[PDB]
Amino acid sequence: KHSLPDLPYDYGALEPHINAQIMQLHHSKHHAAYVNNLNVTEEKYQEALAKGDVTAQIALQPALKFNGGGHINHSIFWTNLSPNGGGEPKGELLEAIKRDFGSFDKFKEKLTAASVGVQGSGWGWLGFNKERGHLQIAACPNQDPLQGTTGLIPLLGIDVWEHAYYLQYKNVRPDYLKAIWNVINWENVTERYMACKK
Amino acid sequence: KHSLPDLPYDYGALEPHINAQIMQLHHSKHHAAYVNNLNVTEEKYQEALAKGDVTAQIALQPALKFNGGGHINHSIFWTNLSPNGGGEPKGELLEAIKRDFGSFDKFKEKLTAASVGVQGSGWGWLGFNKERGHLQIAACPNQDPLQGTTGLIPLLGIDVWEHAYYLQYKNVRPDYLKAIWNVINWENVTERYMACKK
Amino acid sequence: KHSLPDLPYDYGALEPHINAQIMQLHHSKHHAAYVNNLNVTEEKYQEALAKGDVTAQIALQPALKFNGGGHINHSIFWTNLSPNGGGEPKGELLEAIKRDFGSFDKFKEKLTAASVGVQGSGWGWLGFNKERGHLQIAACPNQDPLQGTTGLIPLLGIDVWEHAYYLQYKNVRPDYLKAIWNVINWENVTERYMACKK
Amino acid sequence: KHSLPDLPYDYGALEPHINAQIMQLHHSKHHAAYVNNLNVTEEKYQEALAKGDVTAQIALQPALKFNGGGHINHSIFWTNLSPNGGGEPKGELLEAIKRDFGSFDKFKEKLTAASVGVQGSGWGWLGFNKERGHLQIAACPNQDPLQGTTGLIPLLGIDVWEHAYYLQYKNVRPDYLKAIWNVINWENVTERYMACKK
Ligand SMILES: [Mn+2]
Ligand SMILES: [Mn+2]
Ligand SMILES: [Mn+2]
Ligand SMILES: [Mn+2]
Repeated sequence: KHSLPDLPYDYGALEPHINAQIMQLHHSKHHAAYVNNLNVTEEKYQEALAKGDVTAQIALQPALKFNGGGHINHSIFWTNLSPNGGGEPKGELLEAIKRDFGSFDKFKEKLTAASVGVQGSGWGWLGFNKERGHLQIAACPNQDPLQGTTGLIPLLGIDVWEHAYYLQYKNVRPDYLKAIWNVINWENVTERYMACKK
Repeated sequence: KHSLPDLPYDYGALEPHINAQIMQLHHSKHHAAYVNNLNVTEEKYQEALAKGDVTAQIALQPALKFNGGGHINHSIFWTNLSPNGGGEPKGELLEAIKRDFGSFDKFKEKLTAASVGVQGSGWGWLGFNKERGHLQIAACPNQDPLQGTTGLIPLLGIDVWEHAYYLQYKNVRPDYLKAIWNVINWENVTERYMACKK
Repeated sequence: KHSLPDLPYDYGALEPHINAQIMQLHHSKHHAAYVNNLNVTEEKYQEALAKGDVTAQIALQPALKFNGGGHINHSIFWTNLSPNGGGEPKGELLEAIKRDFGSFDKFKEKLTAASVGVQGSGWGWLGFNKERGHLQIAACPNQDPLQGTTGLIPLLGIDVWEHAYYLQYKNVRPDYLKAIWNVINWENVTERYMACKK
Repeated sequence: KHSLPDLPYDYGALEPHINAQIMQLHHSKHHAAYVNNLNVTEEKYQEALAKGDVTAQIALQPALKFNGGGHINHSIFWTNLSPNGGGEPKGELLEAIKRDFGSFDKFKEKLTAASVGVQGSGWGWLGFNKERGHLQIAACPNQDPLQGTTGLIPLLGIDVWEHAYYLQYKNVRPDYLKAIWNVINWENVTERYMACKK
């Protein structure tokens, strides 16, 4: 059984880019629902697997994918954001961005374009293609995890679900992205790239 | 080139079930963006078709589907809601609900379950299966139109996109559905069933 | 661990509608591969679930769905076909077809149209919608099981995968369907409807 | 209105890797059906677009995608195969394979794995990611074109549809791939890379 990961920072840490209400509602309601439904799906699905009902497993596949992907995506998202984060990434990760996207601003605009291009709910991901050994930009609809679906190891995540920004930015998602670029925890992305690149 | 259909009722007509801010933002921003992107996609796609580029047409298919389905779905949605609407449908449509779902409350709970079951963005639809000649409950993700995709002629539509209810009901979609059941324009659904059943 | 179900009839029973080579290759190779890959996916996926890796489970979901659906679909398919089968279904199932499709020939042409309409690999299904309590015609791509995906309890199945008919009928699938209508085991479909309707 | 492209080589040119029957049936039946259905879909869809029926366009989208993608994919496939082709690619394309996949044999095994991994019908593609400027391996189900869907400009294509190999290799697709590696027209792939890389 999974558990809800506590935020490393208080709800009002992301002022004013993300107001306290959005963080509070997001974490305490949407991620909590994801983890609770994940636990329910896990217990039902495990008893189905023990019974040996393939039809039941295939029926439960969408719910398990949705809840587990939501949990994983939001767990990555919370770590990816810091009150102290933002600005310009440093170290080998910056060089990787330079050699894969030409410049950091080009990476910013490409990730912003990918995030806005998500029709409906979804996620915009910066991930390390380990087999090819280079950074990539992806967009995954709904709560589809990056590593589970595409195989790319996730480094940076942007939640373009409407619950992430509607209470503050209404329909202008580009403003939400421009703001969230100020709270990215580039140190955590550096740790993820170090652990992934290795 | 398509145009944005004006609301038959003012923005504050749906008080208090749907506050004025949600109706105003929805109609003036989301549907306007859908119709504008639909016009852009139509002109680009028509010049591509005249040129005879199948690859360009297949590339433009997702954008055309998204924008056109959004326009159609919201155009149906605005007519489906009335300040005077709500309560209990009358006439042959009520008998059709009785003979297809057992009772009107059973239809209400089935449509509510279908609408809540939409993972992410989507739409919950009551539609007349014309070939089989009976009412059906469907759920279509994102802005997929009912008639275009499933072939069911749409009668009643519920927008479970987060922009439809987040500013008022936050994460509890069931409360949004319970409220929207008070503003359903059953007379327009009766007209749609008469024109469809015929 | 699952096992390959033996055919109730020998390979050459379906002469001349389905030649012995197609039945032999189908059962001994395609279904055997499905069940073997299903066993492998089950063991890998069960150890992943015991470990508690949601990402691994979501990664293994497509393979499990493909193999398990192939196994279930072919297990239903083998029972649905009999050397003695064919002709005109008798009993309450015939009345159900009459009241849901108008006539048996209308059901035949509707199921044939659904089977031919499958773009690529897939399956054409006659299934009892238990909640609505009436027969329905569905088409499921690749090896997607009917009950697992759509919830319809499967009664009759038609494999429109190219391995089912290419060695004999080449590209004309309609001839394959017209032939397979002579070997349908309507008694087994009657048993399935009795067990389902109940 | 599109037309069926004639084969640059006679039907029996690919002996013994691809027998004359497979080439004859493939080109004269499957691709002919694709182009005919593409013409029908184009005329219906163009009159729908002129009428201004978005629902009709969205309904016709799947058929247009299927037929047009089939036509494009098979038109690329016929050029990609030559009686004189096979062996080891020469020139800058070989260096591109070396720098993107490590060695030519690694590219061969990766493309073979991608082609076999296609569950059901599909296509395995070697394509130049123009934005990132490097070669990539992709798999597209059914008749989905590479450039239309993923944006990768197609260079080499492998038809893993069962009509491509079932009459000769039955269920062992790996043998079909090992054989088709002897008839790849690397000169045409070099031309495609030159025109794409530019
Ligand atoms: Mn979220
Ligand atoms: Mn809406
Ligand atoms: Mn089969
Ligand atoms: Mn082909």
